[PDB]
Amino acid sequence: ATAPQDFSLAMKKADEIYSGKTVKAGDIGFSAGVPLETYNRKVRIFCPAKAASQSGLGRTLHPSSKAPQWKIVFENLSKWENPLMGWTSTADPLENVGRSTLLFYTKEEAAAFCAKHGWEYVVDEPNPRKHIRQKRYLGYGDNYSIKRKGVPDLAHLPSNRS
Amino acid sequence: PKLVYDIKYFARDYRRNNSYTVRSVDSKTPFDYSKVFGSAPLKPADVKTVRIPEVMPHRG
Amino acid sequence: GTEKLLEYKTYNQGIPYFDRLDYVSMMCMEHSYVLAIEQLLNVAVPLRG
Amino acid sequence: GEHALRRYPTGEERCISCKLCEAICPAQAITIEAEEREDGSRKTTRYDIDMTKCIYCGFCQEACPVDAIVEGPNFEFSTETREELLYDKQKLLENGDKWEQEIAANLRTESLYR
Amino acid sequence: TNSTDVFNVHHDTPENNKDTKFDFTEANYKLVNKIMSNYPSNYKASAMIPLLDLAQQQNGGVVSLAVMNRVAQILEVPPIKVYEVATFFTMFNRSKMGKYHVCICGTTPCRLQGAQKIEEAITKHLGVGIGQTTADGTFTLGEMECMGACVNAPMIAVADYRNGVEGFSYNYYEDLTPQDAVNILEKLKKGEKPKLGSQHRQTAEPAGAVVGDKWIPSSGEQTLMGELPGPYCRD
Amino acid sequence: AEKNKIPETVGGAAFKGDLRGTSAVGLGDGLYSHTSKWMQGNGKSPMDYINEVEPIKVKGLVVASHGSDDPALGCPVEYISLKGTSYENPAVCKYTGNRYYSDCWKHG
Amino acid sequence: PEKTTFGGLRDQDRIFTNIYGRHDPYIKGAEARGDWYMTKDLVGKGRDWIIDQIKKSGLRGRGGAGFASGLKWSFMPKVSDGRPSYLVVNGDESEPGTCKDREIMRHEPHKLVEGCLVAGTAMGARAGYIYIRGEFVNERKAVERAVAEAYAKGYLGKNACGSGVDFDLFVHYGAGAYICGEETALIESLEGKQGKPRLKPPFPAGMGLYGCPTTVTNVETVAVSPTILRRGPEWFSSFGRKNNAGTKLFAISGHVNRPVTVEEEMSIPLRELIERHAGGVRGGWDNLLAIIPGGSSVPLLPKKMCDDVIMDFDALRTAQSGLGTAAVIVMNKDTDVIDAIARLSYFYKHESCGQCTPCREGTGWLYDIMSRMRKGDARLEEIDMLWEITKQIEGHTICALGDAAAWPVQGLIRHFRSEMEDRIKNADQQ
Amino acid sequence: LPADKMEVFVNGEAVVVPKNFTVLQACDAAGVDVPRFCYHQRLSIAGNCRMCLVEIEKAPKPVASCAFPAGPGMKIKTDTPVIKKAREGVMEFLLINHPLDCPICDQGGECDLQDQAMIFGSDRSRFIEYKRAVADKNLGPL
Amino acid sequence: FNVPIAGHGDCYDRYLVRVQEMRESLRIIYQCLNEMPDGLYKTPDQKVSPPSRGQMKQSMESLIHHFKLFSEGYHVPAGETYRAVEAPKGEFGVYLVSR
Ligand SMILES: Cc1cc2nc3c(=O)[nH]c(=O)nc-3n(C[C@H](O)[C@H](O)[C@H](O)COP(=O)(O)O)c2cc1C
Ligand code: SF4
Ligand code: SF4
Ligand code: SF4
Ligand code: SF4
Ligand code: FES
Ligand code: FES
Ligand SMILES: [Zn+2]
Repeated sequence: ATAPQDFSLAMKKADEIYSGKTVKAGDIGFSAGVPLETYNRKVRIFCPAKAASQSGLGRTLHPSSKAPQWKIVFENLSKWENPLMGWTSTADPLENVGRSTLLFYTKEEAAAFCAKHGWEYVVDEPNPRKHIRQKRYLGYGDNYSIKRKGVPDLAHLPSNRS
Repeated sequence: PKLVYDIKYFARDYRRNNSYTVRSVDSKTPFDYSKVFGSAPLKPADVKTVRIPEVMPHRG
Repeated sequence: GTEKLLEYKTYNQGIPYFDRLDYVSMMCMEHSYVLAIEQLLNVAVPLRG
Repeated sequence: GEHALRRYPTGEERCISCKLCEAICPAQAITIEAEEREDGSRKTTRYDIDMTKCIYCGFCQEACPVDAIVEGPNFEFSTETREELLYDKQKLLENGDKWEQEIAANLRTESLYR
Repeated sequence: TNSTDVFNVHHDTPENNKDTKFDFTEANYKLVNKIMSNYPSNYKASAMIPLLDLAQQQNGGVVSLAVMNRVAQILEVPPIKVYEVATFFTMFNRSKMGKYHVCICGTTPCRLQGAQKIEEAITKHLGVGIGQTTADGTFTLGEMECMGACVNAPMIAVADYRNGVEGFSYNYYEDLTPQDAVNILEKLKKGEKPKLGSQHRQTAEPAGAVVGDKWIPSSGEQTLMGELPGPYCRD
Repeated sequence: AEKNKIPETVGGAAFKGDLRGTSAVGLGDGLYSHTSKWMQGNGKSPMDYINEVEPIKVKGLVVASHGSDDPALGCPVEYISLKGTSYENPAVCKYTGNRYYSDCWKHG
Repeated sequence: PEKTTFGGLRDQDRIFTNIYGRHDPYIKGAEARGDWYMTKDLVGKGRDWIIDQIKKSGLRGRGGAGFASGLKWSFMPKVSDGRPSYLVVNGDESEPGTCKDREIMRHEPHKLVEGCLVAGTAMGARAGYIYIRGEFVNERKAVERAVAEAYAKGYLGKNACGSGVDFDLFVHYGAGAYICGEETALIESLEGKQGKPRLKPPFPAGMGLYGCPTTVTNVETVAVSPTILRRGPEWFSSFGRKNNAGTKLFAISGHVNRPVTVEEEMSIPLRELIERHAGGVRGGWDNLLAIIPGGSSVPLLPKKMCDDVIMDFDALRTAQSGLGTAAVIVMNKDTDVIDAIARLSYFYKHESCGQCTPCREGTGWLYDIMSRMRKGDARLEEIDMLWEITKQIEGHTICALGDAAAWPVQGLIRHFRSEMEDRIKNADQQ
Repeated sequence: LPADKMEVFVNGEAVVVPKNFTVLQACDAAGVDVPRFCYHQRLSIAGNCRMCLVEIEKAPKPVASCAFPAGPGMKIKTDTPVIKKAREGVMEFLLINHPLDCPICDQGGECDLQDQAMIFGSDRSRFIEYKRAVADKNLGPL
Repeated sequence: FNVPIAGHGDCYDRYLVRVQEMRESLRIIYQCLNEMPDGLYKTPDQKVSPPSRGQMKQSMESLIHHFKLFSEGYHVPAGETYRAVEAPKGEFGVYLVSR
């Protein structure tokens, strides 16, 4: 969260020095030269959640993470099995491009990219992660507190018994 | 090999120990041409040469 | 499309691309790639290698 | 040369479906899917190699931790149809059986270097 | 050379299995109540170790699955807690045990003064080895660490598991040479009760040392000889 | 029958009544055995080979298994517990499938 | 007590007087020896007065820590917040070289009970527990009889000893574990769980038994406190040097002509102690390979250091060892130091509870390496690896058993590396 | 620092955290990621693995972040060379008795142990002794 | 070795240069053969190079490194570099950008 203090410094500085000229939404998509039916596909802008198997926070939106984590992904299309060898066959050109290469630091960056190309997009915010322990086990001391069974009753004492 | 029973990567970790410092340069301060041409030879005798590096760095 | 294929492979997975860039001189072609990865990785090659 | 899956001297296949050879394949020529066998072993229900997509780099032989997959010494394996060049687990196991002694001798020689 | 218990998990046996039924006898149950009275009612699980010791003494020296389940039911705790505590500590024996449990200390101060030869003589004469019960079942051999008897280094400890809670004794035999150990084990076989404590001397007085197979009687300087000082108060 | 049976494991390296980890390969074709999915012949399967090999007696409560005789020409070194093992119920090397059993735990 | 020279404690200056059991250890003898003399007055003087007197006496803690007793007792809470206070006496005496606590439990039970009363009043503890080793069945019977007698005469309970203070004492016993001697692990064991130490950032004074403020103190400190309040703190302070004042119970074991447990003032020379009370080393002082001064936890000292070494806390710290317990173990030239240190490594591998990674794994690693060195199987670099592993264990564990496992091996490396190198080379040569 | 909030220093940078956080919680708030194995946000603190060890100027020896309460004006160092060495030693102790089952382990690509071995561990081993062996038991169909 | 130089720039001059380059390469090969050292042929670091097979089959850390190098690969620090070599056909360079 402090600073990477590496090549990323010059990367961010190059980012802030330079800027892009504003164009009408969708105009760049015509310049791209790809089939226009590509932009009929719908876009989901989301940040992956943490895998439950691992406890690392790199993939999550955390101050530790310094890598782009917002992906543009397209909706899943038909897949079938090769009759000869049972391989997974597809006709979707955009199957893996968004997952593999379309990574953005901020949600507004991905929204700007989609609006510039003309893709209709829906942004999904990650479920907030707050590292707050519950009151029962707020600290290590709470494990051996009197909360477990109450204050020890002293009615067993020989003086109190007698 | 002295690495068989003596394992310490953080001492021998050069990949993750690189950093970038920052400076600001301004046109107001004049350049030091004394550094560039004061050390330059004026006669053939004063010529100094940099020898070709024989080997690239190795850990040994 | 060699340059774009490299972007989808790991660094070790992309060495044979350089062998096949020039079928006459393979070693020299892969040498520059491994030298560049070594510079970025800050790796020192032993003298025998 | 031509690929071959290998068996232990008991007759049990060396493959343990770690799937490293499929992850390291530069050309994506290996498709592997596995299951638990009835005895309880980790074994592949599918191991097919596209020899029209293979580049014979030998990375898969380097990545295998149990020496299951090896590139055999046979270079006479031309075919008259492309379908015969899509190998499968049974064909690879047959190739390993056919060239077992030569592969074993080559591996014994190679073990000294690496 | 493993000890009695080689398993940290339950080994099903015809003697030890789920169907086996264990319950405290009425007098032992009164002892249970007295044991529990020492600890607060809400924190009743504090009695787990004394109850497990009492059940071991009653059950002839073996902590069975029925014993653990009974203790867990009485303490109103999940059985896994009693399993964990019965497995953690050494004295808890979870396998069948002989009439006598003879334990030889092998830690360093005993090993210098000859614990090795003591165990060798015992295993020769008994004929089974460490961790193995006698074919008759009279002695079960075990090795434990320091017993608190370092000045009287060559020593063994025997537990009487025959009579039960009423007649259980954990006695120390100290300053013993191999022949003395053999004599103690023969006396135990007969049923005669040997000399409690060290054989050659009373307690850790300056009386001598065990060198090799013999006791070298040396008496030099004594300290507490004489009249004891007695009561005193500052004025 | 096999179409409605629960996939089960024989128990050589597993337990007698456990679930078997299964993918959906062969489910459409109608094949429900591991070997059937990849072998279409009627020859002896490698599982048949490994069952034929008999368990080997060893001394101690742990055996080092390298798969082959030479450590660097087989499976990674593995340490197998011999506790609670007999000829009928032997321990198994996960890499190789070799079976082991020992009598040492019974104080022998 | 003379500043120049220390030694030769007289019978009049000995706290533990029936340590050898020549007299009745029970209440009749205890009263005739000066026990329970004027406990009413000492208790009635208030907890503050007792704390200041203990602080002035300079009594440091027996059992290994060496921490000042008065300051530790003063850490106890003054006013209740709804939680009772507890006194637990650590009579668990598991230590490979220490036998001293057993004599106190079996021959002076009433001094310990009276001390528990005094210390519980000093710390405001309503109830007290005397933890005893499970192996000590007869010693436990003696302590229980003492407790019952004190209850019978009203020395314990409500209005204990006639003063307006209330203290109840219980005797609890474990099932055998060296780890259960540690303060937090003892509390966990007495609560009813596995005897696994608790992380210290919560401290037992803050939260202890049943979540309530507790203090764990050794039997010897508890027993010496009442006579410290009777005889006087100046008398206690006179014997030793500065910061190291009292007398301590020295248990001499090993290759000595007479193995003895004896009471002596601290700062006696080790040679003087061994020669006078132990009868000298078997075969003379010349016949010394090494001496372990403070039980097995502390590093051993070679003969050369043992020549001028003085039996004190700070000085043994300067000599790269420690006086954990006064359990001095003597080794002859005949002794194989490697085998004894390997046996200590096996001890620590056996006594680790297994809770934290460094102890649970490194103690077994240490035992394996020491076992190979005991035969010469290892290489010469294996010693440096062993030192590195001992450094890896130290400081990174929950409790001090990792440190106690590392220290003897480090002492062996430091003082007897030559013999290890000899054994390793000769096995290769032959 | 409004009321409940305190101030802590992590690697020389000011972080504002509630008083009830521990050192590991503040380190997460600071953007520093500490290696963990036994600590879990929604489970009781254990402190057994000892992989979270950091440095506190007040404390002589490294403390476990997960179970150490943070204090006002505390300075936390997670990159000191002593911490790197301690991490490597703990990683070695974790791996000495681990089975060489990575190819047959279904955690192969998703293992915390492998990833923290690569990141916070040495590249080589010095263990030549026998490893521990356990016999597995059925815990049910799943 | 000595650089071969011609001046005309015509086809013949380049043919002569290539022949002399073959001779110079033979000289360099002879020097390499005589001075070939003994020791490691790949870098000792196993976080960028695979461990040897016996070493992976005997050590846990080497198996972990083998698995993570043959599945994920090494992570190259963010940076850019252009490295050129004297290829037989001229100067061959790679401009590598790493994030
Ligand atoms: C592994 C281990 C074992 C210990 N065993 C004992 C013991 O048996 N007896 C003892 O008095 N202290 C033992 N201690 C020291 C404990 O901290 C002890 O409860 C405490 O120091 C007593 O404080 P004191 O000096 O005021 O009596 C042990 C410590 C450790 C780490
Ligand atoms: S030789 Fe190379 S391309 Fe061919 S299957 Fe093996 S890894 Fe893939
Ligand atoms: S052939 Fe080797 S690398 Fe490929 S899946 Fe089988 S065991 Fe793994
Ligand atoms: S150091 Fe050893 S005994 Fe202490 S808590 Fe850790 S594992 Fe348990
Ligand atoms: S994948 Fe992880 S858990 Fe499985 S064997 Fe490898 S290191 Fe151990
Ligand atoms: S070493 Fe055996 S009782 Fe102390
Ligand atoms: S995460 Fe395991 S000790 Fe803190
Ligand atoms: Zn094997």
